[PDB]
Amino acid sequence: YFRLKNHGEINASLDNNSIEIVEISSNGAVVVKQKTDIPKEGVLKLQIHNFIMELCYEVIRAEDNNIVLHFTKEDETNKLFLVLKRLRDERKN
Ligand SMILES: [Cl-]
Repeated sequence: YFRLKNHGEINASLDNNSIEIVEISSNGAVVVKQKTDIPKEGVLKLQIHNFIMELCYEVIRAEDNNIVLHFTKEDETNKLFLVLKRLRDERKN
């Protein structure tokens, strides 16, 4: 697979509260820790250009101020994969 650095095409929120995403793959993401300690398990809302979805996630590693999320549902990671593959091709121009 592959990871993508966020160049601002990617916005995310948890329980309608926005979070900073800095890297993403079909199987997970690296996000920045905020004041509100985010749930160990939950639903992340992802927006990429005109595409919006929700992904079940869990926190699997906390590294300094970054949090590593794992997306737990295969069918949801399959959908995400295709969106990321589109976004990656767009950067290729
Ligand atoms: Cl909801």
